[PDB]
Amino acid sequence: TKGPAPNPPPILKVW
Amino acid sequence: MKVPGVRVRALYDYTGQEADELSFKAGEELMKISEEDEQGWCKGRLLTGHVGLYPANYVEKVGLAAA
Repeated sequence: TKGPAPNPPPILKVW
Repeated sequence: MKVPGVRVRALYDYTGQEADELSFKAGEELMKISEEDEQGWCKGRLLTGHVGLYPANYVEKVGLAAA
């Protein structure tokens, strides 16, 4: 990729 | 018409990872124009015409229901 993203996402998934 | 803008909205307020990435606000709308990368990076255009990469992992569609 271009650069190492802020990934993984912060929240809003597992509920 | 082969790849129209894909309307997505950010779930949080983040501003890229470097100076070559886009900046969005929580609830702001952006139009992706390119595909996703292995890092979940997506290239798109803001409604102001700004270009860059945006973290795909921080946004979701705001088009229609999931079905």
